[PDB]
Amino acid sequence: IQAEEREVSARLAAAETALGESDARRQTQDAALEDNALEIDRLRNALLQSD
Amino acid sequence: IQAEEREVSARLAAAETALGESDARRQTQDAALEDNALEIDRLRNALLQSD
Amino acid sequence: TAIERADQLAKSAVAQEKALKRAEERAQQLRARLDAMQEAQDQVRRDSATH
Amino acid sequence: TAIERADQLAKSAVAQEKALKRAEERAQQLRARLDAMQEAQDQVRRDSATH
Repeated sequence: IQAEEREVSARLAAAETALGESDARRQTQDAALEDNALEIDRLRNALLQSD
Repeated sequence: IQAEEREVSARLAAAETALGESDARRQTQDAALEDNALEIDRLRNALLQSD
Repeated sequence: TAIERADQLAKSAVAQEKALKRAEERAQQLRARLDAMQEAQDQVRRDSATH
Repeated sequence: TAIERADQLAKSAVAQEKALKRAEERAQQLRARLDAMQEAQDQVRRDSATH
């Protein structure tokens, strides 16, 4: 049972690393996607005026 | 050790849930960001031509 | 703009549908595990009657 | 027609947001039921030990 506990804690450690990495990457691309939304709004407006 | 095994197994199971959910939204966020990047490029071309 | 919003929102709806399908499948797994556990409780009840 | 269809999919997206919430609480509840039968099995195990 000690060995099995070791294995389960190892799986838990790997999962906790991947979760943190996913959350960080998610935050970066989330900010980027919000900025992308704003920029596309700007380009649509410039298309408004020039058209 | 049995009790510690139970609690670790439970909270690892929750961690697996969260990592699956986060992986799915990894996919959706990155695909949507790529689509909006394509839109950025296409509006670049459109506004260039119009101006 | 309305077409852009409608397209991205339909994409989000498809993602949400996929997420609920995943959640329902894994909840089904939880239910099946609970049911097997209950059957085990039944057999142990028979053992207790024998004692 | 675009505005109408976008509004319809907005309502559907809100609906599946509610459905995901519901399935989440119900999965949490049935997980609690797994837990409850787990303590039930612990008690019944010590009962069989005494017998």
